[PDB]
Amino acid sequence: PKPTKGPRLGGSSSHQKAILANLATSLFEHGRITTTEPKARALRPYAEKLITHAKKGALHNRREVLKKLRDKDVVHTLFAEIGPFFADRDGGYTRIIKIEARKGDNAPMAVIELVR
Amino acid sequence: AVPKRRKSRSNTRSRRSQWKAAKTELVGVTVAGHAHKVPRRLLKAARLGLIDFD
Amino acid sequence: MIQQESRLKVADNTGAKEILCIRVLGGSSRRYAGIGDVIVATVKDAIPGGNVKRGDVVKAVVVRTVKERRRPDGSYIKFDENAAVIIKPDNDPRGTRIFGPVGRELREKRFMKIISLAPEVL
Amino acid sequence: ARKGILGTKLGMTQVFDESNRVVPVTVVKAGPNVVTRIRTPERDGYSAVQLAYGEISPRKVNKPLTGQYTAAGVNPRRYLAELRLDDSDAATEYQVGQELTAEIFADGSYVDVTGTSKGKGFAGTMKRHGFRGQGASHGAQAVHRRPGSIGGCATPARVFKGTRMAGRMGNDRVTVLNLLVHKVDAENGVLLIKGAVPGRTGGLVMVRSAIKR
Amino acid sequence: MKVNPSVKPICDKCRLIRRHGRVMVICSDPRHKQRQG
Amino acid sequence: MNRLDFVDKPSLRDDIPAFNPGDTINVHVKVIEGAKERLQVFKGVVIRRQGGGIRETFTVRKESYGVGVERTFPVHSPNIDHIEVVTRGDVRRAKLYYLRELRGKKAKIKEK
RNA sequence: CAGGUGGUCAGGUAGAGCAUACCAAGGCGUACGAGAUAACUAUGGUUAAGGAACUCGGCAAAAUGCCCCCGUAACUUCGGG
RNA sequence: AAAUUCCUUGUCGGGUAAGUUCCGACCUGCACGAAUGGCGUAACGACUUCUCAACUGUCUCAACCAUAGACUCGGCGAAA
RNA sequence: CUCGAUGUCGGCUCGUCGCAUCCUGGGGCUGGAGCAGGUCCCAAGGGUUGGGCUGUUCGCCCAUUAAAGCGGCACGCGAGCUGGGUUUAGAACGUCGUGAGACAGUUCGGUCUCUAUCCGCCGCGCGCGUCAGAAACUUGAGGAAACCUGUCCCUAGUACGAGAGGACCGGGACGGACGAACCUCUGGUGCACCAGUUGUCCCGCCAGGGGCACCGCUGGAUAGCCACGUUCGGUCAGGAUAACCGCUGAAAGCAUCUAAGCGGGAAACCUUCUCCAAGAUCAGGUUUCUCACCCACUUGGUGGGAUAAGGCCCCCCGCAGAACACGGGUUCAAUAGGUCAGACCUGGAAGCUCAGUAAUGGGUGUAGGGAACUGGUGCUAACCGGCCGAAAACUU
Ligand SMILES: [Mg+2]
Ligand SMILES: [Mg+2]
Ligand SMILES: [Mg+2]
Ligand SMILES: [Mg+2]
Ligand SMILES: [Mg+2]
Ligand SMILES: [Mg+2]
Ligand SMILES: [Mg+2]
Ligand SMILES: [Mg+2]
Ligand SMILES: [Mg+2]
Ligand SMILES: [Mg+2]
Ligand SMILES: [Mg+2]
Ligand SMILES: [Mg+2]
Ligand SMILES: [Mg+2]
Ligand SMILES: [Mg+2]
Ligand SMILES: [Mg+2]
Ligand SMILES: [Mg+2]
Ligand SMILES: [Mg+2]
Ligand SMILES: [Mg+2]
Ligand SMILES: [Mg+2]
Ligand SMILES: [Mg+2]
Ligand SMILES: [Mg+2]
Ligand SMILES: [Mg+2]
Ligand SMILES: [Mg+2]
Ligand SMILES: [Mg+2]
Ligand SMILES: [Mg+2]
Ligand SMILES: [Mg+2]
Ligand SMILES: [Mg+2]
Ligand SMILES: [Mg+2]
Ligand SMILES: [Mg+2]
Ligand SMILES: [Mg+2]
Ligand SMILES: [Mg+2]
Ligand SMILES: [Mg+2]
Ligand SMILES: [Mg+2]
Ligand SMILES: [Mg+2]
Ligand SMILES: [Mg+2]
Ligand SMILES: [Mg+2]
Ligand SMILES: [Mg+2]
Ligand SMILES: [Mg+2]
Ligand SMILES: [Mg+2]
Ligand SMILES: [Mg+2]
Ligand SMILES: [Mg+2]
Ligand SMILES: [Mg+2]
Ligand SMILES: [Mg+2]
Ligand SMILES: [Mg+2]
Ligand SMILES: [Mg+2]
Ligand SMILES: [Mg+2]
Ligand SMILES: [Mg+2]
Ligand SMILES: [Mg+2]
Ligand SMILES: [Mg+2]
Ligand SMILES: [Mg+2]
Ligand SMILES: [Mg+2]
Ligand SMILES: [Mg+2]
Ligand SMILES: [Mg+2]
Ligand SMILES: [Mg+2]
Ligand SMILES: [Mg+2]
Ligand SMILES: [Mg+2]
Ligand SMILES: [Mg+2]
Ligand SMILES: [Mg+2]
Ligand SMILES: [Mg+2]
Ligand SMILES: [Mg+2]
Ligand SMILES: [Mg+2]
Ligand SMILES: [Mg+2]
Ligand SMILES: [Zn+2]
Repeated sequence: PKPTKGPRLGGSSSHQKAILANLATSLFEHGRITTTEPKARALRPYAEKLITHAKKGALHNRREVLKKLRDKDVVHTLFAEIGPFFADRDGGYTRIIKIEARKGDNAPMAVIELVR
Repeated sequence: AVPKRRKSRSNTRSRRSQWKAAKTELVGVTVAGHAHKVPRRLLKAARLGLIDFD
Repeated sequence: MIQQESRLKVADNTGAKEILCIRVLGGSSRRYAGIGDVIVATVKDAIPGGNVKRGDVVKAVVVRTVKERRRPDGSYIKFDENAAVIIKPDNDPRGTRIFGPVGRELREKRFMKIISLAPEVL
Repeated sequence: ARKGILGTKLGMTQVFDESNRVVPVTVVKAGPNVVTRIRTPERDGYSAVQLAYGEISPRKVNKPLTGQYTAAGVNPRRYLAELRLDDSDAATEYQVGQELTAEIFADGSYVDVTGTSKGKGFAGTMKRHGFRGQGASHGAQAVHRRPGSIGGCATPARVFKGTRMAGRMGNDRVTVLNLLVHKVDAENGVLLIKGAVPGRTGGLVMVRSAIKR
Repeated sequence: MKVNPSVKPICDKCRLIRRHGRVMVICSDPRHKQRQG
Repeated sequence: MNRLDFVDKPSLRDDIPAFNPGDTINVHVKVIEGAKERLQVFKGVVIRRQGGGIRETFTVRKESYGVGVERTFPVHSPNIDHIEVVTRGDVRRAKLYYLRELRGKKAKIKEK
């Protein structure tokens, strides 16, 4: 989606891609994850485009997601229930709830999860 | 560059009093039948019970 | 755009095959020579036994540039080489024929002879 | 009789004149303006006409400003700015509530366009004032974009006011003068002003008749 | 006009006058026209 | 679509043939040599389409006299009465910039 | 504590190689973090046209770069170059 | 006319569009000179110096991108 | 003055000032026919090039130019840069000295620290004030910025000149340099775009992909930012004037620009153009909105409480941005994201299938993928909220 304006998360752009892939995997595996608020905001459009591929559901879309995520089990979970359960919802697959900042660095924290 | 002279009390204090903590906006919430006071940005989490109230 | 210490190949038959832009004439501190700008140049190498000898300070007009030039109609002209032709103080070429294509911008700068003997004008 | 219109910069494009010449044009939607107020020399001390431009939801305007609009007897607008006129024969033609529109300007007329130039943030001295900077090499130590000297010596033991230094560029009121109006189409309230116009695509601009002609 | 701190008549028809706080000589010959400064 | 398509629409022309980078075309351009208003052909391979509607430009290249020449025209420029595709080109890039360092048979484009 | 510290072992693919790139075994993420497109500095990268015009000076950078096959000047101390 | 020449950017020639530097000479050597070696010399040089080709952000004349800082927030918290 | 340290030349960067003016502007005289000049006067608004040599300043030269001005500011400027020269320690030559050594003699090498406290400057906020509290639009006291110029054509080969040569004054066209805005074009960039590709490791394998190797490399590349790009400006007209040219006109029957008086008169000055601007504490103007209560005391231009208009903080964002500020939006919502559709970029996906021994090629199929640009969409987040914040009168 829309490229990061400013320094990318974790330092480099490559570390950015790794972070978004790993958080998308965790989000699809657990339904709900806690991360820093900037990471949650960066995840949201990335994860929703993955769900959009899952809703399309074709082998090409499978390969498109698999191009980004490496976990076969999570990609299977995506295309087996996450996509189908969002099939009748037009975008807005995720939700960010702002939670209390974490001690040690006062990093603002957020929960990101799938809508239902 | 080094300080040429020590600041006076007045000048030091005039600068130093401006180092203060930003006040957090607090609103009242009622979850689980009990009243509490939380920052406004955390109201959603407070209603979802995601905020450890201590 | 051609500036001082730029080498242009010579698109005529005066003998010079490469000249070095000395000044871009047409004003104080003028920087670049586009198509049809007049240059004073030194001949950096010429054919052996040629009319125009190495180390000669000559006047030349730029007739093709590798930097693309806008025409007023929004089109652009681009060549693969920077080339000039040595001219006399009356803007006629010192040589007797022009090699290679020539930018049409020389027509409205009154290089009419050069236009006439150019192989084809764009 | 200097004329003016409040509009929005919609971006640029090219067209071609009758002479088959390309013409870069900024299109400005000179949306209809209402007057809402006349400034008179004997009551305000100067001659001007307010112009209101831009649809806004009436709930979005505070009641001190809605009161001004309703005393003018017009629907509240989003932008409001005065066009300053000469000192005589000021309001013989502008009535509060009259709807002045793009074809107040004519084809081939010359306009002055005022806008708020695009923000540039805190800008260095090269970008902000065109300083040459320093060499990229030959020993230059960490001064490649730095201003260099900023004053003299013991005389004067200070740096003069107006010394060009780093600071915020942009967001300045800027007027470009004598821009040709290639075309005004009355069908949809847009003028095609030849050249560049200051500010964002979407920003408010005031198009006045060029007094330099 | 000759501008010198020393102005004196050159020929017999050089009128030497003082106008606007400064002295000068005016003459039929304009080469003799000459002003103190 | 774009916000300025309404300004765009009248300045466009139909009857501009479909053509792609790698195609060789004849571009007939009107040229004013005094008060003659003649038509000059420019025969060359299309090396670029740089899109955008009225602002779309296209660059075609040839080798006139030992010198490569590139002409960039606005499509929908009224200075071109019409373009004709003399051969369809088969390339696998969109901008064919490599031919500006190739001369001779090694700067050729196939016929599909 | 980005320095220093003698010796032993040291796999795979590519590679001439103990270079280098990615890996194995085996370790590690090493001890402030979280953000943020300011200037500016640093470290890298790209750059139209020109190509040393820079500068004390081509400093820095760029360029060249490998294997095989051709071919190779003045000069020479006959080895070279 | 030199790692030596003050006068001096000597003079002539070459190289450059233009050369106080460079090369070849002249000899008027302020103040060269034969083992504190003289004059040459293939090879060699992270030496000094001059030229050319190539190459380039060195420059014309800068622009943009990423990262580490700078900046903000939380913690610790100096210095001359 | 400074030795309990005031860093020395040149360059770079940034300037700023004077005018003894190089150009441009205005004039007088000329041994000024014209074109050009010479000289003097006025004039500092702007401009005043790039190279070769040298450490250089200077100077000479090359090519230009309207012109390539001269000076000051610690021979402006090293807590801004450089470090070539000079001026430590090494070494050599010449020369001097028995020598150690020495030399405004030469030669090669040899250094550039500091996190900005104060003033100063460039920007940006917070507070208060501005006789009620606010919002919008504004005046302009006073500032800032800006101020360059060429060539050609017509006038006219006319005036002038014996000819050669060759105008003034006016009008037009096109430029150079500089500046500003902008991104349509051109061009650059492009670190979540597309494609190709090398090595390797991995996804069990094939296929298809992924990690890393500078973004691995390579070809492109929308947005944004930008210049090499685009557009515009530098004007005109007034006022008061400089040098200078006068009118009327005495003292001084004449005469005289002056003594009374009145004119003309330049890029200088002031208006005019652009921008800032009421902290302009003389804190302005035109409007519009709220314009309302409650409690207590030592009853007071009293304190509180509650509010109004309004605003702030919070939230969703922005092409606005260091923070802050600014701007937009917050469900009577298209603000961001998603999503759908376009635009554009890349360039023909995967799978299947056909041809080929295969590398590969064709069909499905202008494919697939995709950021910034545009519109639709109420799916996600902008929430079930806290804090600031309103008037004695009295004089004509
Ligand atoms: Mg970006
Ligand atoms: Mg990488
Ligand atoms: Mg910005
Ligand atoms: Mg420069
Ligand atoms: Mg630079
Ligand atoms: Mg340093
Ligand atoms: Mg540096
Ligand atoms: Mg005398
Ligand atoms: Mg006078
Ligand atoms: Mg296209
Ligand atoms: Mg250690
Ligand atoms: Mg290794
Ligand atoms: Mg960080
Ligand atoms: Mg380049
Ligand atoms: Mg190039
Ligand atoms: Mg070259
Ligand atoms: Mg040089
Ligand atoms: Mg060279
Ligand atoms: Mg130089
Ligand atoms: Mg080097
Ligand atoms: Mg290199
Ligand atoms: Mg050799
Ligand atoms: Mg020597
Ligand atoms: Mg000599
Ligand atoms: Mg010699
Ligand atoms: Mg001896
Ligand atoms: Mg010896
Ligand atoms: Mg050795
Ligand atoms: Mg950065
Ligand atoms: Mg801190
Ligand atoms: Mg002391
Ligand atoms: Mg003077
Ligand atoms: Mg004169
Ligand atoms: Mg000046
Ligand atoms: Mg002025
Ligand atoms: Mg040289
Ligand atoms: Mg000066
Ligand atoms: Mg000094
Ligand atoms: Mg000086
Ligand atoms: Mg210095
Ligand atoms: Mg200093
Ligand atoms: Mg002795
Ligand atoms: Mg000494
Ligand atoms: Mg030295
Ligand atoms: Mg500092
Ligand atoms: Mg004023
Ligand atoms: Mg003041
Ligand atoms: Mg600008
Ligand atoms: Mg665009
Ligand atoms: Mg482009
Ligand atoms: Mg991708
Ligand atoms: Mg495979
Ligand atoms: Mg790995
Ligand atoms: Mg672009
Ligand atoms: Mg005037
Ligand atoms: Mg204003
Ligand atoms: Mg006020
Ligand atoms: Mg706001
Ligand atoms: Mg789409
Ligand atoms: Mg088969
Ligand atoms: Mg196929
Ligand atoms: Mg196939
Ligand atoms: Zn006389």
